[PDB]
Amino acid sequence: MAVTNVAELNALVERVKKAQREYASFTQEQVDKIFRAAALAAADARIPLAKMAVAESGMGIVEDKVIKNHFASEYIYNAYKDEKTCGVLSEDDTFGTITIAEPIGIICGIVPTTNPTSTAIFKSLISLKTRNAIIFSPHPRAKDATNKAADIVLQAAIAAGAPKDLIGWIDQPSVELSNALMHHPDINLILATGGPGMVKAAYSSGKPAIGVGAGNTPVVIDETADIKRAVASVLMSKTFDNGVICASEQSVVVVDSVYDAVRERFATHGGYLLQGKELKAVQDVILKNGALNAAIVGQPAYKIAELAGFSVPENTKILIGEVTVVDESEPFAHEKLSPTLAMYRAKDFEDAVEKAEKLVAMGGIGHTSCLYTDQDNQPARVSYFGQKMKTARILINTPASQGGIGDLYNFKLAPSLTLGCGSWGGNSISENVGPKHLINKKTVAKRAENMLWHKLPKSIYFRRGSLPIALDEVITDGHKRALIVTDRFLFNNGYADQITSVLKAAGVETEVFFEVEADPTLSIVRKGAELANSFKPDVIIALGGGSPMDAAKIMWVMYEHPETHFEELALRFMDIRKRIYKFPKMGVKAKMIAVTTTSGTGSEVTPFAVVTDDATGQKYPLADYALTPDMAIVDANLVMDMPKSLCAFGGLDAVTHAMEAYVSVLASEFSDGQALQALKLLKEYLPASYHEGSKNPVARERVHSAATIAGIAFANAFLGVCHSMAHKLGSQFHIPHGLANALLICNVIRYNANDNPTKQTAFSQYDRPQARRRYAEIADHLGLSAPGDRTAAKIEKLLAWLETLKAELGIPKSIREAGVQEADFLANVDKLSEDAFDDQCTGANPRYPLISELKQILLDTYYGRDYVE
Amino acid sequence: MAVTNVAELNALVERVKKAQREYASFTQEQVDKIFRAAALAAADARIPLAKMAVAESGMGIVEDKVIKNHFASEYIYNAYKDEKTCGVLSEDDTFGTITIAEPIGIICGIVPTTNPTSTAIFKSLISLKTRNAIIFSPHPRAKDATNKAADIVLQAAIAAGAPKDLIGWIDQPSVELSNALMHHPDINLILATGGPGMVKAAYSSGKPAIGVGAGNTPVVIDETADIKRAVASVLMSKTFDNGVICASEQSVVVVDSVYDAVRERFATHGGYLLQGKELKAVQDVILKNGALNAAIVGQPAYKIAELAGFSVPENTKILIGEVTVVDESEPFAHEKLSPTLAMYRAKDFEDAVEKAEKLVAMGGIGHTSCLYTDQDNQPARVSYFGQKMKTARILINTPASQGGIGDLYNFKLAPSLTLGCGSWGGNSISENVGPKHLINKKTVAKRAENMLWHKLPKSIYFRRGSLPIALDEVITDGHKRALIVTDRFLFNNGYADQITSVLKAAGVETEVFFEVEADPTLSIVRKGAELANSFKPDVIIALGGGSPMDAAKIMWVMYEHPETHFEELALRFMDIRKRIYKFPKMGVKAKMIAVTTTSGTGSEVTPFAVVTDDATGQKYPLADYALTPDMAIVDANLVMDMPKSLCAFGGLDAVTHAMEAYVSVLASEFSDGQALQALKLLKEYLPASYHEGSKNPVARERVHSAATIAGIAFANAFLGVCHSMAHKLGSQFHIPHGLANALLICNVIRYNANDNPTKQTAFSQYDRPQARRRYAEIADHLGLSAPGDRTAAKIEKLLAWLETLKAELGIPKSIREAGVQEADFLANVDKLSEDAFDDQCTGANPRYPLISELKQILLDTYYGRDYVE
Ligand SMILES: NC(=O)c1ccc[n+]([C@@H]2O[C@H](COP(=O)([O-])OP(=O)(O)OC[C@H]3O[C@@H](n4cnc5c(N)ncnc54)[C@H](O)[C@@H]3O)[C@@H](O)[C@H]2O)c1
Ligand SMILES: NC(=O)c1ccc[n+]([C@@H]2O[C@H](COP(=O)([O-])OP(=O)(O)OC[C@H]3O[C@@H](n4cnc5c(N)ncnc54)[C@H](O)[C@@H]3O)[C@@H](O)[C@H]2O)c1
Ligand SMILES: NC(=O)c1ccc[n+]([C@@H]2O[C@H](COP(=O)([O-])OP(=O)(O)OC[C@H]3O[C@@H](n4cnc5c(N)ncnc54)[C@H](O)[C@@H]3O)[C@@H](O)[C@H]2O)c1
Ligand SMILES: NC(=O)c1ccc[n+]([C@@H]2O[C@H](COP(=O)([O-])OP(=O)(O)OC[C@H]3O[C@@H](n4cnc5c(N)ncnc54)[C@H](O)[C@@H]3O)[C@@H](O)[C@H]2O)c1
Ligand SMILES: [Fe+3]
Ligand SMILES: [Fe+3]
Repeated sequence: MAVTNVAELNALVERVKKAQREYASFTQEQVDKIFRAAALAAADARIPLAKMAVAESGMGIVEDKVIKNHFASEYIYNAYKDEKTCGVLSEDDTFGTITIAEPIGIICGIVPTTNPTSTAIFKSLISLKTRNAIIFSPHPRAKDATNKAADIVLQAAIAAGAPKDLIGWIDQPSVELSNALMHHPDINLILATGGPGMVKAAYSSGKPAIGVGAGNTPVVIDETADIKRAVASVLMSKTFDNGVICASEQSVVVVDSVYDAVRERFATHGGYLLQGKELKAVQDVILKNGALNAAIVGQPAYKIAELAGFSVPENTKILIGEVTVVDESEPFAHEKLSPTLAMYRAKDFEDAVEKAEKLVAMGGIGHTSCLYTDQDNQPARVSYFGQKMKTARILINTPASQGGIGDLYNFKLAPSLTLGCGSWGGNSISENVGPKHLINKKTVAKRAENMLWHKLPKSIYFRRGSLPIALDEVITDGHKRALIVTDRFLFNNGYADQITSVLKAAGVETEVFFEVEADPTLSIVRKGAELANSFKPDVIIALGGGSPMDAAKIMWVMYEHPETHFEELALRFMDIRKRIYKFPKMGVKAKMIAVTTTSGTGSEVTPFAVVTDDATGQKYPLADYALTPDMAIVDANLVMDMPKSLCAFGGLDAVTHAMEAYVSVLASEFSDGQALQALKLLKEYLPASYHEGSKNPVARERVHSAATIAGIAFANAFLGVCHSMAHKLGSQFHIPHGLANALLICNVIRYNANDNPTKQTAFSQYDRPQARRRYAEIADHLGLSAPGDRTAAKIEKLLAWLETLKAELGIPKSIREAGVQEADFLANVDKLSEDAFDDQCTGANPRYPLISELKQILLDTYYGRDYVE
Repeated sequence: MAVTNVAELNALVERVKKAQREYASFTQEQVDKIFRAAALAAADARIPLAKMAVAESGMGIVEDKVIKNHFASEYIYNAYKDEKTCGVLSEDDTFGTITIAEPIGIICGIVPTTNPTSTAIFKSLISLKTRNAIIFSPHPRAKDATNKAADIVLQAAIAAGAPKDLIGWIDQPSVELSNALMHHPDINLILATGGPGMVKAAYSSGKPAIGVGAGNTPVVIDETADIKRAVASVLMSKTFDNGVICASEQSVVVVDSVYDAVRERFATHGGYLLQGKELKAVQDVILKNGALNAAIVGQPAYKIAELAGFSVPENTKILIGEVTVVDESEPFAHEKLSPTLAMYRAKDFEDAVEKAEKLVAMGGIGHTSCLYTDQDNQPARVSYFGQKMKTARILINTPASQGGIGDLYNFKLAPSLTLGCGSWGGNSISENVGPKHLINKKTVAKRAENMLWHKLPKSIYFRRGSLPIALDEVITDGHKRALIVTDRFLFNNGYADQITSVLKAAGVETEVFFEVEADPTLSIVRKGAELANSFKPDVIIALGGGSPMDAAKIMWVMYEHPETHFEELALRFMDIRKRIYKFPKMGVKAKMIAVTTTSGTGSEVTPFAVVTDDATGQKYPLADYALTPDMAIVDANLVMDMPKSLCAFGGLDAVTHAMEAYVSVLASEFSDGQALQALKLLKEYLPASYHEGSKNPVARERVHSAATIAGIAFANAFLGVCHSMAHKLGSQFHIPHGLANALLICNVIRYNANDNPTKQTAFSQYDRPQARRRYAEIADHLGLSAPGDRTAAKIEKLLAWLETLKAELGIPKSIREAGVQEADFLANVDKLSEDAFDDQCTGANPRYPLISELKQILLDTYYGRDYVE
């Protein structure tokens, strides 16, 4: 039963550990009942413990401890009784979160002599609500009391449905014993108290800790304060337990304006101002051996002077010494737990808090500070006192001894002894301790599918003869200044009068910018914003496709936000809503209506805008749904006179826009029927549009509509990896986009079409690799294989249809065959296989390629081979 | 610039410390901008660091680190960018709370080799948002990378409005150096990572810590799971960085129902089942010297077998060994950071989680666990997996490697590396680390006045001839069974037919209980509830006063809640809403209409109900507003035949009911005008009612109304200390209440009437002692002293009026004169001076008496003296 040896300890802990494991399986009602019985047993025993605390400690006063043994039970209960601390605290079912709050284990309670019983009723009683255990290592001066404070708690818990040794205490303490308890393995936490050396040794143990320092507690009394209650509260805080209590106001800092008044008001109401010889004698007994006399602590005032060598009335509550030094040389400013007090003299407020912060900074860093002022009309002072004072508790118009243990003067403050002083003091709690610190929360995280979107430009218009019907719809009914962006071949050949012809004839002012060439550079973009910033357009228009529709919707940026650094605008990301350079909201200065005369790109719908740096020459595909065209237009009358090449490269980038959008990882049921309806039109009408041309406008139109439909697909289901390398392959060699996508898709399919790949994209919605299947759902949709095929022929037949399609469009079989030299390829292939993996298009490819696996399907194309793996 | 010495460290830290102090004074915009620049600089450098991390670490794979260096910047930013962490977080102005969130200081970042760069971009970047600093102590294998990961962060912050050495790193690390950094004083925290030994030495330093262990991560696959994604996600988690990443699924636990299926599905998709000789050879290289081979970590699978002595395809993602042992003897179950994996065989779910909990309990206690099942239709399994598994993260249908660092598969989970494992593991964080852990919150607590009340029984009726008018008002219009409580003198003398006369004549069933005598005991109460529980009344009535009206409203308790233990019902409290035994809501079975024939008590309004234990004989005044009479009645026709004594003792307890209610600490402006209007009527009409009696019914009525008015006062403004001793003085000697209150009030006034008292009640509303003034506002209200008196004569004149009043009512001058013997007083005076301080009435007396100060004004009354102090 008794504990004065190191083995008795190692036995106790075990018969305790085994209580917890039996106590942890308890419910809320089975412990809500243990919590009351232990709190009553502690309240009804408020007087005796307070007697047993003075007989043994030699300090304190009875009637002021009784407020503590009682506060530590009633004011603890009213607060932590309804705190759900057993199981599920919260359950957000929209998400998949649940907080379950298992306990922590067992604890070591390091008790002081200052508050031996309250600090025990407080920990004992709070460690039962969290379904924990605890073991006390008390102070020799108060071992009999704080251990009689737990038996009065335990013997009332076991009587309420608890085990019989859940709690434990050391009877004959030491260092060899505590240091053997704090370092015990079956312990799981340390709940300490007692100032420096204590916390310096709690954390240093090896276990966690909620140790708690302590020290000075400056209090400031400004001109705009109620010097009456400022003083009573100063005395009601020192004399309370004779200041032995922590946080008590060891030092006031008054401003000259009201010093004399305060000086007297302290005198009349039991204040002896240490004027001369008395003072020195008093600041000589305080500090013994660099520390405060361990015999003066908690003792009444008149009992101070006797040790000093003088005498004062027995009714004196306090001993005040008017001083100026605010450093360590003055022992009259350290953490004297006596009723003594230091009275400083300051010019104004700012001069005080500068002085307070200086003497909290010496012994009481982080603990608490106080202020007395107009709590309602001087909120800036407050704001200036909280932002300047490095204390975890700033107590405005409250006494510290009864506001730091806070449920009396202020609510919303966690009632507690064991007041955290923040890392400033050497403890990482920063708050009044409670049961939510003795607790191991834990979070079950159900798989949540990542949110998706089908976002387009409103006002898509599509048929032959749709320009004037559209401009005169939403543009002219509205804006007044336009900026048509296009290329020369369209400005020269009357593709841009057909649009000004309509704006003119109404009130509008046009200005065309036609210095855009294939693969636009950032130099052309600036030059376009440099113009937009002069013409100040109310709207922006973009013709052709790709180069214009990619230079314009970015010129739309530099016009509304010229501070945009392309280096940050083209930063590769991992998710498009968790973007690190969130695009600015740009639809205010001007809109970005878009027209297209080129089939494939589909840029008229999608956020993508491919441009190159003009310094490194790397195409930086940059993406955000803020640069959607805002009323795209797609008229098939601007395509019927296209050459045979641009038709192929276009309609053949659209194929690889849907192919790697039906198979992508962001694919959905919204973007999977459009991709197919595109891929089914590019099969019935694409060859015709190449051979026949304008002679079959029915086909030249569908292809134009399809290539846009893919946009609806790959605007939401981003591209795959064929573009991540086609952008680089089409830059280091100036190969066109569509021609590059054609020389890879018949070797990229068979890359992604492995159900046992080396990697995978880590997308929640992506259960497992479906690409091999997601590619056969294509063939069966086109009509390649009806009868019961292996799912591997449906692919061979998909490729075959491509090699057949790439044949009857003049597409070469390889790059070598496309105007590239093995000497210039092998050299800068490792460079653009890395710069491909670092593209934003590849973050959606189902297989998450390895640099060592793009290089291979990048050589196998130069030599017209097949990636076999 | 460089750091390979212990002094270079002590210099670095200083030029860092001085950055913080300059960085702490920064605003939100001045740091919201530092946070971006550092996150971009880290994202754009996602590839190289991943290269620099493999060249130097020898482990990992490039394309999987890049997801980390990028997650640690983008997914960190999107989450902690809007987190207010600079100043005021919250401001509840109704209360007086403000959370200001000063920073913590500077930090030591202990980095592993597993995640050298991400763990640096994560800490570096999160320590800038909290306006902190940090210093890294990296792993020798990865010193060049994680230090190149901070310069890429710092040099981008200083370029955004920051100092030039805010961050720091060690180039040539050691133990002598870290151990000298962790123990450095100017440090304020430790942000560690690296498993056991690390955290065992972080906390052991002397500073706080958020160190983070690590270990096994069981994953359970039940019958009702999607074995397809269960597997892909198992591989997508191991092969990811080659399992080197923490939290990865080191062990699966499948149930027989689907084991064979899972066994194959693992095989087809890159799973080599270690069947025979291969297995042993494989579980022989894992653990070297009791620990795992530090060369196998992060290495690919096929590179495992080579060390084992066999070979497998290069495309194998994983190495699986079907085993049964679940203890330490099997090294195939420890925290192997390799792509290896253990496959266990279980009968059913419960048999698995019992097995998982056993192998998390060995090396990975607290870190995280996983489960694959129907996340929607099997919520009990979930509930059973979270309540049973001691892990801070339970991952349902998510892969661990990409769900523990959680913003991808589940949201609402704090994205973080540095995953806390809870005290189970040896760290008191219990949660994924973030910036709110690197932060010192602090709470300004403005003085809030404690809420008060003016709560009475509705339906107070008062005039001559008010019984029948009242009973036939709300009782008969309603209830049907009554229980009149009274004493014999009223039952005998027809005071109780006057009330049944009216109930009868209507449909009601009466039963009278008249075994109540003065100073009722708990035996009489039970005997009354023992009756009420038989008659089952719909209403309760109480006549006379005190004894009945105090035994009935408690018999009202035992009737509606017979489980009430008087020991808890009479427990002294510190506040009446923070009560530790909250009374039950008792107005459902029966009401408690009350009548009174005795003036003083005023119990017909107030919650008080004085009764004695009958064992110790101590009057336990118990109080709660739940036992208010619910339609009190006060008719003056039941008093006009009272004797001369009861008139005095009554009207003279009412005096001390208002006197110590206008001066009390809970006094308010609601209860201060009633107290006076009582105290002004007991002065004009009390003497008359004594001498004349029924001959002056005008006076006999007012006194009856006044004595009730005081009830309105001291029901809300509790009594003082005259009752806390009159209850004991009237019990140890059976002196009547009013006679005791009269022999003390003319010595208690001059007790509370000291403006420099020894103590004070600690009530916020009580600025300072006003009693000396609050007693003179009385005299001036009665008419004792009009002309400009000293405020000390107004008291002498108040007392004089009392000694004069106590004279013309036959009240003796002292107790000695009242039938008490010095031999029996001096003996049991120390006993009832303590049992007075332990009364609930004294908790409202302005002076908070000392036991040594009640004894004195308790002897000074025996000898008819004056308390002088
Ligand atoms: N912040 C609070 O809530 C609070 C409450 C009470 C007291 N205090 C502070 O406590 C201090 C006074 O308490 P004291 O009078 O107990 O001084 P103290 O705490 O030095 O007394 C020593 C206590 O700490 C233990 N202790 C000391 N050094 C130790 C070590 N190296 N290893 C293990 N245990 C060790 C002893 O066993 C004993 O319990 C004052 O500074 C006061 O402000 C603070
Ligand atoms: N997601 C996207 O939005 C996305 C994806 C990939 C590539 N791109 C961009 O698309 C570009 C492709 O360029 P494109 O194929 O869009 O058009 P393009 O701008 O390459 O035009 C190429 C040539 O075709 C000419 N041309 C355009 N329309 C014509 C017409 N109707 N009649 C005759 N000649 C015409 C142009 O004048 C130019 O000389 C790529 O280079 C890249 O910048 C965008
Ligand atoms: N939970 C997480 O956030 C997380 C993430 C990744 C890895 N991990 C864990 O980290 C560990 C990785 O292995 P490691 O690379 O940590 O090897 P290791 O465990 O030897 O780490 C040693 C580290 O300890 C540091 N150190 C400083 N003072 C020390 C002292 N007094 N004693 C010992 N070490 C001291 C060294 O500088 C070195 O960096 C594994 O346990 C892994 O699970 C955890
Ligand atoms: N809850 C409160 O409001 C409150 C406050 C202070 C004290 N008290 C308690 O009230 C009790 C006092 O009871 P009381 O003194 O009010 O009366 P009492 O209950 O002592 O009994 C008074 C006696 O006087 C006689 N009596 C009563 N009414 C009479 C009448 N109308 N005519 C003739 N004789 C009559 C009866 O014999 C009766 O027993 C004490 O226990 C005291 O502690 C209550
Ligand atoms: Fe394309
Ligand atoms: Fe009374």
